[PDB]
Amino acid sequence: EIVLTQSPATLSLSPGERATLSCRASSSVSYMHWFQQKPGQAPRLLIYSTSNLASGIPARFSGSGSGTDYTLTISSLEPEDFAVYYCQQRRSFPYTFGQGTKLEI
Amino acid sequence: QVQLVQSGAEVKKPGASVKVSCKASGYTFSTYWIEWVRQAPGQRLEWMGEILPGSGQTDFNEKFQGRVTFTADTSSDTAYMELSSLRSEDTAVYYCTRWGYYGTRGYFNVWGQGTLVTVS
Amino acid sequence: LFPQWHLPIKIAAIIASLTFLYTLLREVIHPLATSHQQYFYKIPILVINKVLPMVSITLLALVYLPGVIAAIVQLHFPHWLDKWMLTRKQFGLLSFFFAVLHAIYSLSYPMRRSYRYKLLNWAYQQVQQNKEDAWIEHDVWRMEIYVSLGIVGLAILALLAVTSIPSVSDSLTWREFHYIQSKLGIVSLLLGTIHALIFAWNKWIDIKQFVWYTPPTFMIAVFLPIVVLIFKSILFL
Amino acid sequence: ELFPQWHLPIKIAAIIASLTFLYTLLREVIHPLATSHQQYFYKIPILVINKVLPMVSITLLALVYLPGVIAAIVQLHNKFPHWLDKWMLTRKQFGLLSFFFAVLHAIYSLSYPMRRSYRYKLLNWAYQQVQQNKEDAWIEHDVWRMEIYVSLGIVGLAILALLAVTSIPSVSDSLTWREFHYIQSKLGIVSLLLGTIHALIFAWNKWIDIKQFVWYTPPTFMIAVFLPIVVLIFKSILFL
Amino acid sequence: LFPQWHLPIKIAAIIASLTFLYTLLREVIHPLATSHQQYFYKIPILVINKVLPMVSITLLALVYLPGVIAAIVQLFPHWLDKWMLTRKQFGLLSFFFAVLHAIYSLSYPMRRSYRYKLLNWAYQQVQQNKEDAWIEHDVWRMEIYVSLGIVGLAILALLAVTSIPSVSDSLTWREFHYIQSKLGIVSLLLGTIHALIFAWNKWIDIKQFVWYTPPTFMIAVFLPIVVLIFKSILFLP
Ligand SMILES: CCCCCCCC/C=C/CCCCCCCC(=O)O[C@H](COC(=O)CCCCCCCCCCCCCCC)COP(=O)([O-])OCC[N+](C)(C)C
Ligand SMILES: CCCCCCCC/C=C\CCCCCCCC(=O)O[C@H](COC(=O)CCCCCCCCCCCCCCC)COP(=O)([O-])OCC[N+](C)(C)C
Ligand SMILES: CCCCCCCC/C=C\CCCCCCCC(=O)O[C@H](COC(=O)CCCCCCCCCCCCCCC)COP(=O)([O-])OCC[N+](C)(C)C
Ligand code: HEM
Ligand code: HEM
Ligand code: HEM
Repeated sequence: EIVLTQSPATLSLSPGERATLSCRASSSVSYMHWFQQKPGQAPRLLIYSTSNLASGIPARFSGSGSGTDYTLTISSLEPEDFAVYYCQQRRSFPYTFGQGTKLEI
Repeated sequence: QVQLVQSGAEVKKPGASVKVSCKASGYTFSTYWIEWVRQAPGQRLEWMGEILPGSGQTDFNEKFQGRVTFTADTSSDTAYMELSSLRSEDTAVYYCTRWGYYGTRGYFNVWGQGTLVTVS
Repeated sequence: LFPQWHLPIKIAAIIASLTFLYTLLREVIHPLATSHQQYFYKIPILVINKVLPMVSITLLALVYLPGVIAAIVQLHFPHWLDKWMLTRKQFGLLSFFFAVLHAIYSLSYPMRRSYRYKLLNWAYQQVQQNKEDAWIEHDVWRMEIYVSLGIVGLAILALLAVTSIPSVSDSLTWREFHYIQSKLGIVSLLLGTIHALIFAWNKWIDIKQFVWYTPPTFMIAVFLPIVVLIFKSILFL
Repeated sequence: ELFPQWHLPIKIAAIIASLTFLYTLLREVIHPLATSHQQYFYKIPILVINKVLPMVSITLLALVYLPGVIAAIVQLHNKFPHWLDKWMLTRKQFGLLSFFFAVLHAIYSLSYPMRRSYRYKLLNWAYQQVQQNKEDAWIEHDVWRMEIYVSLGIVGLAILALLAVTSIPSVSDSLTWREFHYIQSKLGIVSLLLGTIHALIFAWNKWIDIKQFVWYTPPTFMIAVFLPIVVLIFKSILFL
Repeated sequence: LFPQWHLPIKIAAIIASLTFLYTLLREVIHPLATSHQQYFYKIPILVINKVLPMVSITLLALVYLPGVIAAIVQLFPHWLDKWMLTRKQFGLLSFFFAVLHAIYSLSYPMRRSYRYKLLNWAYQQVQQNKEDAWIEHDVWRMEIYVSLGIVGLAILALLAVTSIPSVSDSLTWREFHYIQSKLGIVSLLLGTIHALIFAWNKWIDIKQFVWYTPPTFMIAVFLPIVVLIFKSILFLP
């Protein structure tokens, strides 16, 4: 199977700066999907195809990358974006998820 | 409005078996795939399996091949997952998930509320 | 009149019709009885393309079947044996005709509208489930292995049929004629049998092939040629 | 000096081809360019050419059997002149040319899905279907039509191939008169009927369409089957 | 026996083996050695179909080569005569291989590897939000060389039909010479033009050399071009 690794373990980042998350893969993957999860709730789809925002998602979030280097960028950190973020690939038969990246204050 | 409803929390003992249900309302239940995913405390999400209701086509994970099974009832619009030989590491939360696409709008993904299974 | 063509043609009828009513019993009537589905558009081409290959390969086996019997009885002649042995040319010509028809029918599959509609439906279904790769491994090998074998067998049959023109056949010393008529025909029969065997990849162990109690047609088609080839191999070695 | 008996059949066919070419080029290339300017110049090598071979083949096939129909009528209803004799003698060449053009037409028709235009059109159709949230593209009557006329054309080509194989001089000088007459007459009439039915079935519902008249001119399939229908009708009338 | 069918078969076998080894080295081993990719499914069809056209066109060019040499030296040794007495066999083998190449080429859109690629392309086009996928020069190329190849095959078929012994006895010397010379030269010209048109813009491409070796279509059209050029020079000095 394909193993997905997220570089930053945690981000004790100021409430208002920019955030950069990375989801490095280990094999050729065309597209990458980004989800977010808050405690007590199921994961919520955030970005699909690395460049498309889901319906109702604000314009703060953005995505980029190709090959095996995928990046999620947050422009402004309002007091609502403190959660866990996951990355998923849908090329290989076993759809592997990421390990998560907690973001704190 | 598409929705998926699952059963309640379950507590078991090692060596027993567990059954979980997911009922989908809002579309044609016998056309689109349903995926079963598992999340354990302090661990990454784990993709268990996939089923196509209304026909015989079921995809398994290599690790779970031989313990878990998926069944479908079209009349009641329900999908059941049965797991056997429960161990101490099988306590988790199980979700039933479905993807979809809409023209000029994009992709959407729907998850269940999650069923908690514990063993002691 | 054609007095010498009276017997083989009759046989070509009995093999044909009995196949037709068989296929119609497994691809049309059965889906209608259980899980009601029309499936009435397969008769013009799909059903017909399951009758031509069976008649072509059954008549080819009957050419070399008296040959094995003649050797056995000599080690261990009636009128029926001579009547059988005087129709091998007609049997081979009919086999070549039906093989050409089967090849022409098979070559025209992708140009129909049903294939286009199925392709569009498959693309829509694949887009609606977020699956990037639909590629598979063993099916490509399966379908790329036996097409070439069938083409080579058809080429060998065509060469051996070209050899049978009366003007051409008087320029040989009967040794080249015997070689071409025997060895090339045996090789063509073996190639056709192998092509048919490779066509059925893993359906041999499948249980859904038996609709009610009937076996599929590819099991019946390759019964006699296997026996003929086994007997020829025993006699040669 | 070279091929004296093949001069007339080749002189008649070529003209027909010309009379078809400038026709098709006038209906599928010049007209779309004149109104709603669109350059369909890539259809000349294959699409335009494939509308010329079947017409020539079927016309030669009809011309093979017209002289016999004329002769029977002139015998019944009230010696023959020179033109009738030439028509009675050129039949073999007419039939051989018809078979050659039929084989060429079949070979051209068998290779439509190979070209890249089909792939591009399929991709565009799939994208348009996806963007409009349409689930089923199935149509029944068009599939029925396709299957029927494809099968009929294949059977007709097989019959023509058999009747052309039976014309080798070494093969020909091995059969009695009755068998040769049977093969040359009955199989040929059956092949002509099968080709006419194939052409008729190809046009499913375009007979009642008004768009088919591009300016004032009838489509090609109307002219393609005018003579075979007359020949078959006269043969049926003399049969009864 | 076939005492007159030995040298053409030996030459065809040598050419086929060399072409097969060359194509297998170029199209399979190199992608495996660097940037490891399997690509082992191309052997049965995609590799075999790169050998038959080269054998068919090389034997056709060898039919008219002795005629050019005889005119040059005139303006016969043993080698020239033994070359001149094998032209009919060379032409028959060339026709056989041309028909085989056409039949393999006609069955590309039927295999499953085409369907999977089509589905993947459709999914990718949907994902990239690309509305139009039309390209003009590729379509023009495809139409042109397909039509030219079909016409050349038809001319070869007529020329080979003319070779039946019972048919060649009803034609005088002038007609036989005309058919055997002019139509054959026209067919060779059509085949080489087909091969030239097939390579649209790969003549000025650098990645066509796997290590240092030119592609197949460059080698395949060397002898026919020389033969046609010398015929043109000998026609108008
Ligand atoms: C379009 C679909 C249909 C195609 C049709 C094809 C079928 C072609 C024909 C098939 C055989 C049909 C025989 C019909 C019998 C009438 C003839 C006859 O009586 O004489 C026959 C001889 O003559 C022959 O049999 C020679 C066979 C010629 C075949 C051409 C090979 C070219 C390969 C094409 C490449 C195809 C590539 C295709 C790739 C896709 C019988 O002999 P006889 O003279 O009577 O005297 C003997 C006396 N006895 C012993 C009989 C008593
Ligand atoms: C798709 C498009 C389809 C178009 C079809 C077009 C159909 C074409 C129509 C008809 C084909 C007719 C071919 C007749 C040529 C034979 C002439 C002859 O008598 O030579 C004989 C050769 O003896 C032999 O038997 C050798 C066999 C020759 C066959 C090779 C070419 C056949 C093509 C196969 C088709 C491939 C099918 C592949 C199917 C997968 C004589 O022996 P020789 O000693 O060598 O010569 C000197 C002897 N004499 C005469 C001087 C005394
Ligand atoms: C789809 C796959 C299936 C296809 C199956 C194909 C297999 C077909 C099987 C066999 C091929 C048919 C062979 C027919 C033999 C010709 C008859 C004959 O003897 O002519 C002679 C002259 O000879 C000639 O003039 C040259 C022959 C030109 C005829 C062209 C017909 C098409 C040829 C290729 C067909 C395919 C085209 C391929 C195109 C790609 C007659 O001349 P004549 O003196 O005026 O008449 C009196 C003759 N005597 C009595 C005096 C002796
Ligand atoms: C160019 C030549 C040929 C091609 C392209 C070809 C292709 C095919 C195809 C596509 C099928 C699948 C049929 C289906 O799915 O219903 C098939 C099956 C078959 N073929 Fe052919 N074939 C060729 C020649 C031959 C020859 C020469 C023979 C025998 C001598 C033969 C015997 C068979 C048989 C027995 C089957 C089994 C079909 C069944 O049992 O349903 N084929 N071939
Ligand atoms: C394997 C054999 C054959 C095949 C696969 C075949 C297939 C086709 C196809 C695809 C078309 C549509 C042409 C287009 O859309 O431009 C067509 C039309 C036609 N065919 Fe056939 N055909 C075969 C044999 C024949 C024969 C033997 C004849 C006549 C003797 C014939 C006569 C016609 C005619 C007259 C048309 C209509 C021409 C027009 O509309 O301008 N076909 N056929
Ligand atoms: C109906 C007849 C024919 C068709 C449909 C046809 C089709 C094709 C196709 C599809 C290719 C591409 C090969 C590839 O992509 O690997 C090709 C190439 C080629 N063809 Fe044909 N062809 C026909 C007849 C002929 C004839 C009669 C000749 C020569 C006498 C010929 C000589 C060649 C050559 C030399 C190539 C170059 C292939 C290479 O260099 O790899 N073809 N043709």
